Order: sequence, then structure tokens, then C-alpha cells
Amino acid sequence: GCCSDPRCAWRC
Repeated sequence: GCCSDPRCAWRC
């Protein structure tokens, strides 16, 4: 899930 990617950590 996106939250592992710090470039996808937003809202996560």
C-alpha cells in the first residue's frame, strides 16, 4: 500500500 512509499505518504 502507498504508505510504504514516502512519495505516497500523504493522507496515508
